Amino acid sequence: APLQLGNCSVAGWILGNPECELLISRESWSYIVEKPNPENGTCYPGHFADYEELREQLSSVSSFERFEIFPKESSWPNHTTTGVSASCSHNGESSFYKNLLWLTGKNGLYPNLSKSYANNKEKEVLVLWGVHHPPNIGDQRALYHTENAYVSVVSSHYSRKFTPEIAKRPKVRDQEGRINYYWTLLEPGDTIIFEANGNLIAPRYAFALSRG
Amino acid sequence: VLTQPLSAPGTPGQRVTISCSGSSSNVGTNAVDWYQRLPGTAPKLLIYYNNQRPSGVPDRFSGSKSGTSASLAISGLRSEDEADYYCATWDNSLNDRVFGGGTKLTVLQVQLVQSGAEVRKPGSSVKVSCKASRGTFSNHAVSWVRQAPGHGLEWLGGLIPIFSTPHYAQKFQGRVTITADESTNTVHMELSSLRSEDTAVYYCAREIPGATSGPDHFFFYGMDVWGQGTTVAV
Ligand SMILES: *[C@@H]1O[C@H](CO)[C@@H](O)[C@H](O)[C@H]1NC(C)=O
Ligand SMILES: *[C@@H]1O[C@H](CO)[C@@H](O)[C@H](O)[C@H]1NC(C)=O
Ligand SMILES: *[C@H]1O[C@H](CO)[C@@H](O)[C@H](O)[C@H]1NC(C)=O
Repeated sequence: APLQLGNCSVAGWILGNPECELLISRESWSYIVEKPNPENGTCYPGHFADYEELREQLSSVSSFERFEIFPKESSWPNHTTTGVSASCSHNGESSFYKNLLWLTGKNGLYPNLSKSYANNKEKEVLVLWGVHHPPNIGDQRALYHTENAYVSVVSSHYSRKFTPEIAKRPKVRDQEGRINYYWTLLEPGDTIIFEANGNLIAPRYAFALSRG
Repeated sequence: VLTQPLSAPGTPGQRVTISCSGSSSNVGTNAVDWYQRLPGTAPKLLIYYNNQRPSGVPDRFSGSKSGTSASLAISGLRSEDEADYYCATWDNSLNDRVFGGGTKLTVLQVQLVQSGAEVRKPGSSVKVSCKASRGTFSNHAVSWVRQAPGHGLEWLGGLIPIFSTPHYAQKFQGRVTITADESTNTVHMELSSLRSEDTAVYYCAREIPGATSGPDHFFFYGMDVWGQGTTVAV
């Protein structure tokens, strides 16, 4: 039984675009039906890393449940997670991806964070996250209280360190910012570690899955 | 909400300091602004981003912030300093702009043009407009603020310069509509289902952005330029 994504792109649906809780939560599917021009995807402009690969890996799925990998009310006691954006406006009001959280400063501080997750779900777990690129150093200080920031995601197959590139861009959907999106499959048994002192667009929900 | 001492004495020359105490949802984490309001005139931005003076402000005004409490400091205290001082910031959890109750101090370029100072019966609605010149609402948030006579400042809401999306303070959602016609460089506040509770002077103000690329609330770091006010009576 095929999976309709409506007017959404795989990016939007999987990120949790606000115009994307839309839909009939399904547990399994064979192939995926998506418009060539999907209108609601990366509501906040930016590059989705290894997008074509992800669309293949998701093309065929036998089990699929969403679950809250890093719970909003206990994971981030030293960081602000309330921020929302008019770039992700649902029904008129500002909002954000349901599967991510925009961490920003709290009490004038953005403490070094490191939070980890061990896969205990006996299925591959798809983990998504973003990194924010502000267009100037004024924004950078305002959101994260640090001029030089890093994000580091590390598992047994994944190891990358992002530094945000800060400079002028063209406006897409009235935004100068970019968020770059990233994803890794987390094998049952592996542990993924996020470390950052700024710019992390943190995962909130993730997905357990299988492919036949 | 922000607690201010209700009153503050001062004598010329001497240095006086207003204080503003908040929760962490506000003040604690977000930038704090201070406004001064003399009578008849419009409120004036003294300090934004905790400690920044906008141009045209004497070295006499200084601002600081520590933990959950900010402070406005006047050092050479003229007589023309006698006015109401307000204290402002964003509050997460409320997700709104939020004003101090006010302190009365007692002793011993872009332009916005609001229009339509007018009268109305209860139950009706009003549409105030605000036109820009030698400047724009293109890369700036605009705020609407009212003051009921013998009351403090009160944020009705704002316009974020991304898809022209409105943002309505809790107390007002459902009654307020804010819109823009950018061809005419004007912003419009329409308040409906009026009542005497709403008779006030209404103001339109442009916000200094703390960040243009972040969550909405970083657009509102300080109202530096104000309309003239529009009086509305019910
Ligand atoms: C989606 O279809 C087109 C744009 O893709 C648009 O005319 C219409 O309003 C949208 N309707 C849906 C599916 O929400
Ligand atoms: C979804 O499509 C509607 C209609 O075209 C548009 O107004 C809205 O901006 C889109 N969602 C996002 C991500 O902005
Ligand atoms: C910040 O406080 C939280 C409260 O749970 C704590 O878990 C965390 O370790 C603290 N961060 C540090 C140690 O800087």
